[PDB]
Amino acid sequence: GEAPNQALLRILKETEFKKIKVLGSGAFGTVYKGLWIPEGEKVKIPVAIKELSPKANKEILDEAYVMASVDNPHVCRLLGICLTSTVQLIMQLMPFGSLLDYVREHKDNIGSQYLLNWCVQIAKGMNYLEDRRLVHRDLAARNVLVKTPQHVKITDFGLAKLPIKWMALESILHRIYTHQSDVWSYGVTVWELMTFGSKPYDGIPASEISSILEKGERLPQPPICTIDVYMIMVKCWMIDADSRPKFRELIIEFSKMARDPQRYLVIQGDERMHLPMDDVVDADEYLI
Ligand SMILES: CCC(=O)N1CCC[C@H](n2c(=O)c(-c3cccc(F)c3Cl)c(C)c3cnc(Nc4ccc(N5CCN(C)CC5)c(C)c4)nc32)C1
Repeated sequence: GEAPNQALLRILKETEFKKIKVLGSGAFGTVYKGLWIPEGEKVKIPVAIKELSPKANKEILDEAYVMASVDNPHVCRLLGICLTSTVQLIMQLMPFGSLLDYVREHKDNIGSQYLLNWCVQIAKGMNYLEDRRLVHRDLAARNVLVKTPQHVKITDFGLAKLPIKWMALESILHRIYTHQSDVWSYGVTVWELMTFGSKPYDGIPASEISSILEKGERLPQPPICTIDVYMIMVKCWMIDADSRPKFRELIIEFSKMARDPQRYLVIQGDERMHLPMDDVVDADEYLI
């Protein structure tokens, strides 16, 4: 069969971390901004802690199973798990929150250089998930988190294995999901970034959309987009998925553009923008 999955999963102590503040509250549970101090290691990792029945307990353990199996620069790191009355999941802290909210928050101060690098960074993240035989199944701007304005990570693949508007057509008709089903949602996620956070197909019922794509309609060319960038989103939205590009290729193309950013994204006032307890280390450095 496949190769053995020798991911190590780490059990952490409740005494070993302390929760500063609440990041969010939902039906899943509550997520805390926090710090994690391994016993006698002189390090303080900034973490996000998720805390929340029997079916639910299961859900979080399978999440953990997934996150432990993938560890990478470009996918959020899972530090570990804690076995408590309520099981707690300990992840790397992404200080600036979701790319979707960042991109709406600073639309006026985001240059073309930052955009194209995000497109590259995310493609690299999916190329890794491709290499790991992992189909994300829910790629979207809400599920990218910002470590620094210069570094973004894919996170929240609850649905990952091995949201109609982001889904590939085949996924809508047949509930089929492939890597090429993720390339499509990649295109939608880029379209999200280039329109600076716009809702795709806003004002449209979900039940029409399947027919829309069968007719041949797609999302429009965002203003700031050269036909070079846009031509690429459109290639992700082919009906035949063997004709959509490979994440490896999107890495190469977007990378090319990144070298001459203002040739591919025309943003008004582009070149005039910029973007923003001793023991603390980032989780990316802590692991090795
Ligand atoms: C669309 C994202 C999203 O809204 N939310 C809900 C709340 C946090 C959640 N959140 C995780 O769910 C997860 C996660 C994903 C999958 C499994 C798992 F166990 C976890 Cl822990 C991680 C790793 C995570 C890491 N960093 C962070 N920083 C972070 C979030 C929100 C903010 N805000 C919200 C309100 N503020 C008052 C101002 C701005 C800020 C500044 C930072 N948030 C993380 C996801």
